[PDB]
Amino acid sequence: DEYKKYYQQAIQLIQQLKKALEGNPEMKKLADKVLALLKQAYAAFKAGRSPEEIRALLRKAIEAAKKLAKLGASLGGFDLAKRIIELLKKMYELGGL
Repeated sequence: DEYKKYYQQAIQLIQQLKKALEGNPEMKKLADKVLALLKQAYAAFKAGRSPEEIRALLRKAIEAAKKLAKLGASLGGFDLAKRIIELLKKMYELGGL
């Protein structure tokens, strides 16, 4: 189950990243947004939706994670955000099943 593996890995990285964002509200909001879209994408995947629907949710997640990583380049958290982006892109490729 490739999608599940990357999903669970991304969930743990997001939760770990959130721990380091206590006084950074914009980053916290973006991390919460990435988490919400990641869950919606996995729900669409489990429900048998179109590759387009799954990838739209993952694309929105990737764009939010890129904004998070840019903030993390200045304030900390970049390496975790960068790995989250890479995991989202791996799930994006699997959406075409």
